[PDB]
Amino acid sequence: FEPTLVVQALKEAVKKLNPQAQWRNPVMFIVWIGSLLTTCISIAMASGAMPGNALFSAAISGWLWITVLFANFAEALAEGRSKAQANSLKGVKKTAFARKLREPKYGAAADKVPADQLRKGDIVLVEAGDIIPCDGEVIEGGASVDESAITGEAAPVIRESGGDFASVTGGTRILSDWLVIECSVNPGETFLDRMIAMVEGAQRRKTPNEIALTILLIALTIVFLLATATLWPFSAWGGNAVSVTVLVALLVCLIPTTIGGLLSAIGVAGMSRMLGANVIATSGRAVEAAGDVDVLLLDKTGTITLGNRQASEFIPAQGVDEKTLADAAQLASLADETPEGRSIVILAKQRFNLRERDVQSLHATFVPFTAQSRMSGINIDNRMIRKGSVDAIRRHVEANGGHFPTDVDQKVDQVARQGATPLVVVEGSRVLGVIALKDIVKGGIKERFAQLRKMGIKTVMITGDNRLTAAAIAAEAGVDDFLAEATPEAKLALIRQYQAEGRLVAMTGDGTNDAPALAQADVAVAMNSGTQAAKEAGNMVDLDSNPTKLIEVVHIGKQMLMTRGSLTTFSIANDVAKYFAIIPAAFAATYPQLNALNIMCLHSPDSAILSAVIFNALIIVFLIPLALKGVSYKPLTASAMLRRNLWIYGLGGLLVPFIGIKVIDLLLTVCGLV
Amino acid sequence: MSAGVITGVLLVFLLLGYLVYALINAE
Amino acid sequence: LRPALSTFIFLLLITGGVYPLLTTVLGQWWFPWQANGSLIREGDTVRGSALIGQNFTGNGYFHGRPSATAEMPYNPQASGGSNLAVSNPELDKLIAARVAALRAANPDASASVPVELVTASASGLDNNITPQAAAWQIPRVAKARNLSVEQLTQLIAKYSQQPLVKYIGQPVVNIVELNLALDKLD
Amino acid sequence: MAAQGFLLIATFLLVLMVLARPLGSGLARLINDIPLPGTTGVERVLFRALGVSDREMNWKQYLCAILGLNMLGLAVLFFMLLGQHYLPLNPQQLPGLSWDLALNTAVSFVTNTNWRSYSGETTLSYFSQMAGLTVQNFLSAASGIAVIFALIRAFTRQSMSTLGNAWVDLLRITLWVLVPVALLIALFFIQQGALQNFLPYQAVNTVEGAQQLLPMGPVASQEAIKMLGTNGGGFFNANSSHPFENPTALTNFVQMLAIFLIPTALCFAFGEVMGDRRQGRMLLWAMSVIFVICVGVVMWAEVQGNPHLLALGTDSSINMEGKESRFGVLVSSLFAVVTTAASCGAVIAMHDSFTALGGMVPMWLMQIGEVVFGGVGSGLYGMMLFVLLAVFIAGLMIGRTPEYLGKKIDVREMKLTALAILVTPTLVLMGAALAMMTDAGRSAMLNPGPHGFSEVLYAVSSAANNNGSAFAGLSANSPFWNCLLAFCMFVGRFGVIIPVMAIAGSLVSKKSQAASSGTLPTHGPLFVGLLIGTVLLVGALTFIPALALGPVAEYLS
Ligand SMILES: CCCCCCCC/C=C/CCCCCCCC(=O)OC[C@H](COP(=O)(O)OCCN)OC(=O)CCCCCCCCCCCCCCC
Ligand SMILES: [K+]
Repeated sequence: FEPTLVVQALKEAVKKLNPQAQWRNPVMFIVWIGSLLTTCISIAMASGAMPGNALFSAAISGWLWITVLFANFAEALAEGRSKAQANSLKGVKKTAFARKLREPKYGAAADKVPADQLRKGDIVLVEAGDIIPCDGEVIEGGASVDESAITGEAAPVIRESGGDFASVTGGTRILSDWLVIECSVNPGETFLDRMIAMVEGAQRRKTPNEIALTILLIALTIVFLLATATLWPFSAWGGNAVSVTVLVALLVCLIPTTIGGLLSAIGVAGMSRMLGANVIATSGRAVEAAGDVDVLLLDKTGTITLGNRQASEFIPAQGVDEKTLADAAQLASLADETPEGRSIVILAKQRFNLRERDVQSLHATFVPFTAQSRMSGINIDNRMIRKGSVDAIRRHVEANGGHFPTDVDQKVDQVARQGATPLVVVEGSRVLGVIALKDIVKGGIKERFAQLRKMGIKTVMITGDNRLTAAAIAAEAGVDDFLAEATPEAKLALIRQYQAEGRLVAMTGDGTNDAPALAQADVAVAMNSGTQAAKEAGNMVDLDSNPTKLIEVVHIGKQMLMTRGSLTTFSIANDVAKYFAIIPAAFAATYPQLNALNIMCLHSPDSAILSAVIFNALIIVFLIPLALKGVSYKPLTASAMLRRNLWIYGLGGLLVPFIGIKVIDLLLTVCGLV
Repeated sequence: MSAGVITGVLLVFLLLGYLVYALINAE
Repeated sequence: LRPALSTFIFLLLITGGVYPLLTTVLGQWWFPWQANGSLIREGDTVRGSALIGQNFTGNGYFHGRPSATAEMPYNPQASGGSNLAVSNPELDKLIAARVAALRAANPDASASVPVELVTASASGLDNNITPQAAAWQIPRVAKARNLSVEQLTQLIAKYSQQPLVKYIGQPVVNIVELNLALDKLD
Repeated sequence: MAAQGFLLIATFLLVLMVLARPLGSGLARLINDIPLPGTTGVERVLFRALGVSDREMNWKQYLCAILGLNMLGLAVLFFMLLGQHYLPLNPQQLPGLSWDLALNTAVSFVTNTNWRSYSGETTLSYFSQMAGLTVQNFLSAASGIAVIFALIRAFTRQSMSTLGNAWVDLLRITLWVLVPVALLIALFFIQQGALQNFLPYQAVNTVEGAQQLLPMGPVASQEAIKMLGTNGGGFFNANSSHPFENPTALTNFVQMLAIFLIPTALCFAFGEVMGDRRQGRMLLWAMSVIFVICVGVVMWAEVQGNPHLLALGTDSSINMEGKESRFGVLVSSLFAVVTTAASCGAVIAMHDSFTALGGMVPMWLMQIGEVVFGGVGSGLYGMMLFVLLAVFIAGLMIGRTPEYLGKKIDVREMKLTALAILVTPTLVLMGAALAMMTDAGRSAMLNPGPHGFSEVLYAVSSAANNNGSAFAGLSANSPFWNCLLAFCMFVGRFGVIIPVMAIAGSLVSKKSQAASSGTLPTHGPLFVGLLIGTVLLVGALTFIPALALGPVAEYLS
């Protein structure tokens, strides 16, 4: 709403005021043709052959032109903000320079170029520190990239020449290696550019719901065009006919011009606001599908795991003490630099203030976490202390000439009853014990799932564990339906099961393994860390790589729909008060008897209609902030949200026009224009 | 009936034609 | 098309032909008086059904509500109402004329004439007046017919017809049978 | 008084509900296509003999069956009225109705309107009444109920493409539902005092020298069916106030119960068929609250009435100008709101002479779309168009996509709903404009000024909503009014019936998802609120301009 974008959308409105560009909004088109008709009547009055009082019809036609200009302005402003958001996302890519090689082989003098001018035939170098400016193919050498822009988990990946890693994207951040690529004009590796070009042009697909709402507004416009136009025969029978200017004013005022004008601004505002939430929509259809999703398959990992499981119970293999058990578990886990080992050591210190170990116990050989041994430990004593999984520890004690006592396995079965994946510690060749590591929910998610449950969106977990631990975690999180040993085809089967009932399905899945489900899904937030084959499945594309973001995409969906409905009611209701401002002050010369309906005590007929029209235009420009920042809403239950939006905007549409029209009339009288 | 009334009737019918046409389409 | 045509001919028979024939033969089987119009015979002349009322203008005969029928009042061949609205000053002029005539014909009863006698009827063949209105007349009738008040009020009681429940209609005198009973009572 | 008006309303509604729940289950059994308890042998032999069979109909064929039947009814009726001087049962040799009046009466009675510009006792012989008007009363009401049966089956079916066959529904509605209950109400009136005979007009030598000519005819049969089927076309001119059509206060009460017997029974049957009765109750609560507030307004306006009567010298300002005397103002007022709310169209007190405000409310309940307990069948499906509108708005301000009874509502229902809702405002307003411009149109008033225009607006408004009521001063016998009102009634009824069936055809190909925990109940005080609100707001917004120059301007006069 800042000056620059305001003036630019104002000039856009004036340039979109011509008729050939508003066929496509019959409510605004009736306001436009009305405005034209009354300016013609005004000119005729001002110098020519008509009854008289040129001003009042010129002032009515001027304010109707302002109403058209404000509708065009609201839409231009929404689109301007959308373009700003799109160009800012592309400007995340435009923050990068580009080093172009003179000779294609690695090692040469390169010049820095902004990351947009690289075209077909160029051979560019990207070394450690810079951002990859543009796409292309790797021809020589090998680097590790972080895909930071096209991947929000920062996991590294090696990119070598002469292999399957010759597909290079643009905007990401490079690591401490180097890469020689050839810029190409093949299809890119970003789904950003695609929508960026989509919305930047002059096109927008009406969404089903916004076609239904337009069908409603058009029915309202026909009903009121017929009423206000058939006022002319009735009046003309009863006395001196109603003017044509007062009738065009009554027609424009009644017509739902508020939601009429703002409809398109609301659509593009919802898209821009989601874009602000970092997800790249594909079309309004997908946003309103988001608004309708009755189930979202949030996979456990990502949001309900909160990193990795941490210890919960101490289980001794030798009846050992919990203090010495936690001391030996942390001692052995110091060599496990993964988050799991750090969490085990932290929970040990926290549980029994076993905090530090001096250097004298040090001068050891640390066993790092390894895939081949599947065990970590410390060889402080002449025996080897170890820590690993249950299967690898059983296989290594059987390989290390030891044995696992039966009580250890029985307690492991107890941990299996608990639903926690058991970790085992072994000292030398005799097992020391098992520690139960139950995974935590995100901590602040049961409430959001409760709110969704209220709105009517049954969360659904999808995990790879068994149907006992999965139920445990389900109840732990506040989800409804849970799957064990989640296999992609089974995920697709569940998706079609939930679609058959009519319910839409929401989903977050990276990687081609979930591609068919995503395509089958209705709102598929393909995470921006996965393969381009998965992003292209589409219907949504994230950028923060937060699978919880789907929740926000549903808030934005229902915000957009709530805005449409709420303003619709606001406009229909609004007409009730415009009747009391116009009817008794349009017929105050034909039927004197009708002054008693002038309840607002408006000053004079002429002032009454000029004031109703002025309030019509000022409502369309006062409600922009709301039609662009969406209708704030807390997730109350469906009936109570109906009751809140009927109270707020039903009495918006009765009590606000009274104050509106009477204040504009009051202002006009004071200034002395009537 | 008269010049003004015929033009008025014709224009209201034209706008109702256009509106019903919009109500029977997705535009 | 054979379904459509046959369904229509069959419902034409069952409704148009049979159903009136059945209601009409049960009507003349069970209720031969209420069905044939509820005539009040005497000798051989049919002195007006007990339901459609008559135009009474004597001075020893109770007066029903003014008619507004097409020809002469209480003419059951038009049975129109009096669609004169409230705004129409012609209704006020008619009411003024009727009130003046009524007030100047009943000089002992109230000065304020009931509304039933002043106005028209939805049918124009309305036979009845609420016993208040019939009671209003009593002074004049008493005088004209040399009948004391007590027996005339007894007589209005005998021919009044309270409705079933007290609020589905309102009490009702039956002017035709009433006046006939008067003539008998002479 | 009004202490004893509210009793009248309470007893009327209570008795209407007691009588309606049973018959509501009756029509539930018909909608489900299960033989009404006793008639399966008869249904079978009869359908086999006729040619109707088990084969069902998709929306196109159902619609075309009902329209073929109605249009054929129109052809035979127009030809009866246009040649009744060649048909028997002429007690008084009467001429063949002219072309314009024939067309108007025919189109009126085929489309359940029963508008009446003629004078039944001097213009129609018996044969036309007995086997013309009454037969088309039966078939117009059976068509209305066959269309609401199609709609309700559309809501309660899933993934089918057939709305059950139209000839079976017409035959079962007529033979089982209407003919018995109408033969019973007709024997009741023939007791109370109505007349049911074919004697020639009987002479009468009044107790004074004067003489009159009582009419006669088959009046009780046509009464039972003109009420029960919410028609209004009674035999005589002042149809339901003539002492030969509605003789005592008790038959007046049976006629109000009959005027609402089938619309309310349909609401309860609709509640049943869906398995969740609360939908049916919801509908009745909305329609009842509107009707009760309306009857409050009317009873009050009348009991205030014409103040000139109190100044001019009369005894109480009560407005007994039009009204009958066997009925008070309380019962006549309740019958004006009942007759015009339900699209029954049987006036019992000439609606012209109601105090301005007293006449706005019936006139308004007609212009609203005949929603509140509307005509046989027309009530429910017109109400349901407003319910789809309200469901749409609610769904739109809940985030959900619109839903009613589990079936989504996409644009193909929205277009059809907007058009069906449009069909009657557009007719009444365009018609009122045409009448008030053409000279013939406005040379058929009786009262001048505001109320004078009110007559024209109410005549067109009744006709295009299929009401049949009329301000009765408006001389609607001139060929202009016949053709205008004929076209209005025709397009009113059939213009609503075609989109309703398109809606049913498009709602039978969906699948009704279950009721999740986040779908707004369509049953309860807040949705009945939002339904009443949608109906009243749309009606008021559309018609307060037209009504500001008719009744209101007269009231403030
Ligand atoms: C000009 C309009 C202006 C209209 C503005 C007024 C409406 C605002 C209503 C506010 C009520 C505040 C009461 C809050 C405190 C009372 C608490 C209570 O006890 O319940 C209360 C019961 C709940 O029942 P429930 O939901 O099933 O219960 C929870 C189960 N889940 O709501 C009720 O009062 C329902 C009565 C209200 C009916 C409202 C319908 C009017 C809508 C008209 C709008 C037109 C739409 C445009 C059409 C094109
Ligand atoms: K009717």
